[PDB]
Amino acid sequence: LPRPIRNLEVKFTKIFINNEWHESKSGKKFATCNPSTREQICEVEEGDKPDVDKAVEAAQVAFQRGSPWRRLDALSRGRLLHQLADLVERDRATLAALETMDTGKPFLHAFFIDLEGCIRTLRYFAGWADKIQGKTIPTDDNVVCFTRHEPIGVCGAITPWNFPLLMLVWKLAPALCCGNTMVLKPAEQTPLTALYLGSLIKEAGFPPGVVNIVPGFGPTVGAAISSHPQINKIAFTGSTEVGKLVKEAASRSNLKRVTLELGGKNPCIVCADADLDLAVECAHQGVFFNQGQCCTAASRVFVEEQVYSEFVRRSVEYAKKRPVGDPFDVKTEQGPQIDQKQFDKILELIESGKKEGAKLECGGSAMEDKGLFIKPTVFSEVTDNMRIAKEEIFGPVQPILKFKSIEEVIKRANSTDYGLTAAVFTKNLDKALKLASALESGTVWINCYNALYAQAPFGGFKMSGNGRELGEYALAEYTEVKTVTIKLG
Amino acid sequence: LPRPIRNLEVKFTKIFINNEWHESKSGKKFATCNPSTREQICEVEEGDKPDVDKAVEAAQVAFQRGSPWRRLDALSRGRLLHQLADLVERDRATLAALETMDTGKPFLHAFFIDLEGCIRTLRYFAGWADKIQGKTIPTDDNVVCFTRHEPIGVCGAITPWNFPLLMLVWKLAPALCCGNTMVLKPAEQTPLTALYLGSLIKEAGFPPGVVNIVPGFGPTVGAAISSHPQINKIAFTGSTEVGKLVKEAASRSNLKRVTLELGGKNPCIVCADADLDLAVECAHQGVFFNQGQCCTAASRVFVEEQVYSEFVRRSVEYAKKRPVGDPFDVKTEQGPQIDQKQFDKILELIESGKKEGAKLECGGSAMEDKGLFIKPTVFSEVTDNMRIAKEEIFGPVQPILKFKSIEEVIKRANSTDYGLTAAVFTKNLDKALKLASALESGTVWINCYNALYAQAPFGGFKMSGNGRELGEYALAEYTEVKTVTIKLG
Amino acid sequence: LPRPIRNLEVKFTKIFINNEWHESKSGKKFATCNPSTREQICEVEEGDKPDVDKAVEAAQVAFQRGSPWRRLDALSRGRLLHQLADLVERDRATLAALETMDTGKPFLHAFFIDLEGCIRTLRYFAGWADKIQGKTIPTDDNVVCFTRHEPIGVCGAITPWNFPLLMLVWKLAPALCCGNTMVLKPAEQTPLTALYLGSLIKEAGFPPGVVNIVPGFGPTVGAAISSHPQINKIAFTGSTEVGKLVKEAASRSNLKRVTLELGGKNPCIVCADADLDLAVECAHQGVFFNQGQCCTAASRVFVEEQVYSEFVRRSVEYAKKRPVGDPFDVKTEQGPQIDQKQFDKILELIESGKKEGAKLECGGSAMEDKGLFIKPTVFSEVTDNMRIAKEEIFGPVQPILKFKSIEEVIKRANSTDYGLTAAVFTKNLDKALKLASALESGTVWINCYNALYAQAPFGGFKMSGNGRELGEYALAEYTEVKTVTIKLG
Amino acid sequence: LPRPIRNLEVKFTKIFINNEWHESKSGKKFATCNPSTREQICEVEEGDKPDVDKAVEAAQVAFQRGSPWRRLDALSRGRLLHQLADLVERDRATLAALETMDTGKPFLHAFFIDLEGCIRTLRYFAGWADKIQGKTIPTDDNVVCFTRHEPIGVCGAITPWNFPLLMLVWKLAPALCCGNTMVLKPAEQTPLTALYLGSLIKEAGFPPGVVNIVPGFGPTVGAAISSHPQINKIAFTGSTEVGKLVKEAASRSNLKRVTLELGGKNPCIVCADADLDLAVECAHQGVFFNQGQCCTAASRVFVEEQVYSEFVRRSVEYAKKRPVGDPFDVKTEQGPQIDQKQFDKILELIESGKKEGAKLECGGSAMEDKGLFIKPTVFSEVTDNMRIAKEEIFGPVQPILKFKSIEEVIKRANSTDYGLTAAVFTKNLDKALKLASALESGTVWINCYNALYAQAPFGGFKMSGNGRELGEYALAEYTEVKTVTIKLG
Repeated sequence: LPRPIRNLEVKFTKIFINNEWHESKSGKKFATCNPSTREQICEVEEGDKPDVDKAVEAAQVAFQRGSPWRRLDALSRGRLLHQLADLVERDRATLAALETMDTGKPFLHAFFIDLEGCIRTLRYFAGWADKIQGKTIPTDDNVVCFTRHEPIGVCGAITPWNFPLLMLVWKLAPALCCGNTMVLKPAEQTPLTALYLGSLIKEAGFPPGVVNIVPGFGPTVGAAISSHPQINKIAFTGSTEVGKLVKEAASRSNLKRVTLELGGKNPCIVCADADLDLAVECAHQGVFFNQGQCCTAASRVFVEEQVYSEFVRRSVEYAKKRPVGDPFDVKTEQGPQIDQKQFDKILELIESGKKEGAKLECGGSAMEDKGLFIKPTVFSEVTDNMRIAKEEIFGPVQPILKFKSIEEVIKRANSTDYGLTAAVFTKNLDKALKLASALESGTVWINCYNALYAQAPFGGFKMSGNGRELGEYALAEYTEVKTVTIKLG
Repeated sequence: LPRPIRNLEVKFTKIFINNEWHESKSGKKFATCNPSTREQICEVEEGDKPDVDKAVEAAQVAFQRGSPWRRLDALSRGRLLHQLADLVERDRATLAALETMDTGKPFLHAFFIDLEGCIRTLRYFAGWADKIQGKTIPTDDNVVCFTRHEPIGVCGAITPWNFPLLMLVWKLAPALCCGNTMVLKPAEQTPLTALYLGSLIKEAGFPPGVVNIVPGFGPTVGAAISSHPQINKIAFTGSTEVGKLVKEAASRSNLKRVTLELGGKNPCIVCADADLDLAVECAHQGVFFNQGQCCTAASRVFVEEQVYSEFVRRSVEYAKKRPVGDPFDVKTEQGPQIDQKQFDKILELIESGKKEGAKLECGGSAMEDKGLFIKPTVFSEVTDNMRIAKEEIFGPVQPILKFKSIEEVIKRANSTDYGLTAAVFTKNLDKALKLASALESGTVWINCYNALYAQAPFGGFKMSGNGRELGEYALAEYTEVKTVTIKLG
Repeated sequence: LPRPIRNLEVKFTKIFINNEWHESKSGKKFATCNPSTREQICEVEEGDKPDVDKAVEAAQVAFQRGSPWRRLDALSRGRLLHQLADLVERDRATLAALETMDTGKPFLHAFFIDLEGCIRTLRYFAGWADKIQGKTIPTDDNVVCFTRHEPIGVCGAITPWNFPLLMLVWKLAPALCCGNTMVLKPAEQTPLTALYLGSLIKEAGFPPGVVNIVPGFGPTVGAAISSHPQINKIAFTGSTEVGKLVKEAASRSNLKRVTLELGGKNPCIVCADADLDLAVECAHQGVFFNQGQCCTAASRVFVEEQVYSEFVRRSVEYAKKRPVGDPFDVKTEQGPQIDQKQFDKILELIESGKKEGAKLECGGSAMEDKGLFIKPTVFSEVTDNMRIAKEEIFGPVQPILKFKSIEEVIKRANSTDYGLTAAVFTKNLDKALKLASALESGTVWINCYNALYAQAPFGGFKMSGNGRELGEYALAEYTEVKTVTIKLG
Repeated sequence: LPRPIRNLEVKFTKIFINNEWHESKSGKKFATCNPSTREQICEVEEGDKPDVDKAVEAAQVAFQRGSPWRRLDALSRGRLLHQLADLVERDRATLAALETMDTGKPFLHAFFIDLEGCIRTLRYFAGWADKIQGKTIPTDDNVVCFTRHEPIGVCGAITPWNFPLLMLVWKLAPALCCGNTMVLKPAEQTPLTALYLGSLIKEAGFPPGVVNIVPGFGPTVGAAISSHPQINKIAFTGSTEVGKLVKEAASRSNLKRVTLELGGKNPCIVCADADLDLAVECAHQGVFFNQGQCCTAASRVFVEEQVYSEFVRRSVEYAKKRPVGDPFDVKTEQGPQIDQKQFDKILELIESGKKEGAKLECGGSAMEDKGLFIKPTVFSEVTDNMRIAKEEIFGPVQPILKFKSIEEVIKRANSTDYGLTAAVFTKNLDKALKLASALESGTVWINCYNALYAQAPFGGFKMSGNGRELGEYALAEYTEVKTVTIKLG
């Protein structure tokens, strides 16, 4: 375990364009606060449309034919991405501390989970750079026909506050491996790790203008990126409602391509033949990981009647033993919620569950009347039409529902507008495969939870998103297909 | 050569749902009129929102787990598509005669071009049904990870008036081969071939609800398909303006996936070392084919200064010998235009050319007041800022521009918001390949024009579209990726 | 069920070259006998090296550049293969009767299994013809690099006596879909279905010389094909010992590519948590199908101790109820063995099992002292070092062995030089996947047996073969990779 | 430019097994001598059958299930290969000096050509380790079918004397990236770089037994690897005659898979429209690079009659200015030949040219009696039936043949039993593509020669080899396909 850097001085708080640090055009700044100490960390430069316009023009010049970045051979782009992963591993403790200060997640979780995900994602996509291949297509005796997988051009990345550096790297790694240029917008709540990564990008040797970063707000920077007529592609992670606004702005303007990684109403199904202890620990971590602030969070834990009561009992014991406190402390498993708006919203849904009919098995209130901490809550006797079972909580609350048959639980799990992830716990080959096939979800985990790999694609069915991130499938979002058809005389 | 059908009577004019013919729920009907004889062929049922709701419900029931369509093995869906291709070959003359009566295009063009493409596309995708493969991904020693390429669900298709049946087949062939269900809306101007196809779909053996057809108007039937909360995917062929409305409505409702095939400002590049007779004849067919009413139409012909005057001279001669007239008449190379609007805008573009400084070389006015036909027009001394070189003409007007260097023509060719097709004419290996890689177009033809194959993908860069039709790439538009991760004890 | 054609007159008994029927150069003929009636069916022309030489020269001329077959577009080759599958389906009853007369397999098994396999294999590979694609490879800014998947050229096919038409089609379908020419040698024991297929090949429209067939013996025709300096590839199905001779002759001569589908010592593992009735019926059909004359035949049935005794009892009941008789009779499940050499060899191994220590549970002798029929035999108490558990029987004998643990049964199943197929029967997800991974076998079936698909590759690990048949993997055996690298100046 | 090492002492001369250095079991040793100074560098341990048996056993234990190598995750094998590439870059000067002392090739050629290829190949295949994906195949509603691309097992590698370390890396990089274990045998003439690599393999962290190195002779160590019953795959680079012995021995023992990279009779085709200075300089490097001792050497230079005399004139001038001499000397373009045999056969081929009717234009004899060097020779008026145009020279002799038509030169170029590489020089798009598709060669270079990439496959058609090295195609040689079919109840 590394030593927690309790007091770190922030060095990077400016707009990053053409490998230079700039003040905002207006002079405006915004504060970034620590959700644990409830104190301001620093002020970051606040961008607007004029700053986005300078960042898009920087990215266009870097992408123009004959530019140093365009004439670089495929293996050199991979080398640059490996050089960046080395720099991320060198400054791993500085980066994880910035993530903890901005988000409130435990320092050890950001070090061993978020930063490991970033390094792995960068190394996997560095290896694809010289392996992006098109096809040679058989047609007629006198025709030569082939496809090229060309870069799209300028890519915009809009990232969320829960996993700020990870969600940025998920977009940056395949975009740069494909030979594109970028304009990044970190979340208004969490800009520090993105700005740190900027210095490492300059240090790794990327030509100026290949990566540009403009901190600021959704209605200003976000809207300017979504509607820009010179951005060819946008990747967005966040809520379904904001995702819809991004896609509409993209259509209305220049029909730029749009990847969306949105929310879900994720089911977690526990069969009567499951290894109950495994199912209890996995459903527990699936709900409470990152203070329940995960897109993959189990929002509906369906448990077969034969094991329901024991499942509830063993889950309650886990929830009471979960250490909540200072994220810079080695024993901490749960930090504070991101902000007052999220904290009050979780408590509003917890109160709703009480007056709807659920059985509060433990938790149900704040830890102390001073911080943003919520005690791990477990609700039993939860039904399909209750608010705690219908709405995305984004907090530490485990709603446990009951089911009798597989055909029934399939219908109940698929009755949502969402389809991000699903998890199934059973020892029976036929049940597991029937459920893997019939669940309308982008990822189905069997006898595990949150099992993510740089090489396995991730994304949603229905209103949980469009397109995929990770794996070879992420390259299709960052390339344009060109068919060359030559007729011989 | 086949004989055209004299008094072919239309038999299918109703709404097609669950393999049955229905009258519109409002009782309303609309007229389909022969553009050549200017007389009404018949009255087709006019659908609206409640007919679309009835078709989507029928498609959802056909897509349910355990339905005859879903439980069919992969090779049987291919067998059905081969059975449909056989019926389209048997009734080839009936379908081509319906297409001539609706669009006014020459009978031999619809028989040997449109119907040939329909048959080749159906046969090509019939072969993909048992070859849609996902991946097995290596991760860790104790994990089994894989992807499934599942059907998306209910697909809506919205097609244009210029190639009614072919544009319909381009969407229907990969959708059915991937195991989806469909709700089709033919253009209001040309609904007869789509309705005839419905009878063939029933005869071929497709289960009820797999293909549903709802004739009607854009603001009514089209809008209802775009906004439908139970349609998972939509494919649209038409204009950039209508494509933007379709994509905006899709994002506003349920984030359904959208493929778009739109227009372009397609350049032709003729180098000094081209086979000048090949380039003249290909650029001629590129500008004047189907009365210039084709998404692949060349709207800018760039010619190197060394061959400029001779290219203009031979193009003027070639355009004068072109036979325009009666569609059913064997000798006809160009039937009539589609409508009054755009006909006026073409003559207004022609007048704009004369006033902006271009040299009218031939044509430049209407033919003979008993049908909307334009005389093949050729403009020389054309420059980039002129209207005839900036707007999408959609008529028989050939603007010939001059260029000196390859670097200059690449920049002028790509100075557009569009990028559907491009054509290069040169006998030089390095020039051909430098232009193929530098042109920002979905398709680059070398020493040919309109060379399309069911096996080569087709689609636009920038504002010319999203996604691809044809080839193995069409399958990505009709499938959803599911990752299944299994952790072993 | 079709009507069994009890008395059929054979029409095709000659050498097929350039779509013409020829007598052998020497004048020699060989007899083909019915293993049921023990009477001669007819005399077939007997080829030698001079006949093979004329067949290879016919195949070379058909393959030369500019030949009708080489200039045919990809989709036309697929069309030809579909035309052949239609002709095979038309003459399905004639073909299945010829297979029964030559092999002794039940007419219903040849109609519904062998002939269905042929038709399916032909239709699947007809669909690959226009989908054989190479790659476009990213290298340097100034280099264009791509691969072509070219046909190999003249292909030799040497087929066995157990599934004569099926094993021929497994080789012919991908070879012709890839654009190759062929020289076929059916087994000396079973030439009639191959010669029938020749007439259908001429009838389907294949140019002369694309498929050539030379009946005869292994040391004459087989050796001439293996060593021919103008044959580029050979595919062989048969014994490991003859497979080794084929591969050596291929190396010694011109280094032609060689696919080998050889024998196996196939394990069939039955766990204590298996659905015992399913495991009993699958192991039964796996052993006794085609009179035990299958390359996929279970030679070692390992059963966990908890269910051993019941497994033995239920298996014995199946073996006693199995109908043995005239293959042209609707109730027959088991015909005669192929010949006297095979029949005496099976009885020699059955006697060996008696004097080695096995418990003869049923069967053990011929049905009548007049025919080639052997009564279904089941041996219990079989151990690893017994002859009935070590050697390939190729007859109706079920050796049932016992195991205690999974780690033990993995070591015992993998202790062979072979690795064709394996089958596992369990309801536990982890056991099934651990066994699928750790068994060194080309195909692992879980809760099924003999589940073959045109789209799933088949072949052996270790001494069970080289290369694969079926699926997309079969195309790699029938194409040569060419890299084209172009440097731009 | 780097400085050559003056008195570099060799440190690694023993047998490498289980990450340890061993003396040969017989105690025997053999001498490695510098071909330039003609003095003994050192005495390397001489292995035989019992040392090969000890290396195969160590490789089998490293390949067992549960071994540290097998249980490593896919990304960690790539990490190890990147670690090895870093050590090869660090010790680049030591490795290139060892290669110069063993082969006599110029120090700057081994530093910037051989060592560069080794580093690029290792880095390329390090990126494939987590991207080797099998397929999920669609079959029936109730079946789950998939393929796994598993490692083959123990791989033997047998390399030549001309590019010792590079040919070793071409086999080692994909074998280790696929998870195999290896037994290597460097050429008897050049074993020092292979032994040095072994120390780097231990330093990099590869578990013991993963790579084992056994120096020795062909008839002893090579024969034992070819016939070993526990080696699953062998890769061989060398002559067609030795390759046939290796493949015959492999088939005779256990049917181990064999990749072969052999010689060729590589043509150069120069069209009348070529850039004549480019073609002269490329055909010169193609004939005289590495003293003509390269598998890619041009052995037939076909020139169109229109440029024939001028091509011969400029080639004669170019060959006269070529600097031959001391390898460590910066100015040297061509060091000495390898051995006494072949040196005599080259002068005998040269004399055969004069007597058969060819015109000796320059060179044609030895240089200066104190080393085996030949003066760059050029023959004009060469015809197909002549010895200088039929035999593989393997020396600095340029035979220039004349041609009139493209159809004629295609036939003359392909009238060989070989087909490794071909090179075409033309500025014409149609000629370049017609020749690329009609030449029967594994690689067709256009307007370049020796343009190799770790990402483009390389190998021969006909008797030039079996299988491919480099690119994604190399992975098929180092994996075995397993189909897993699961039928659901």
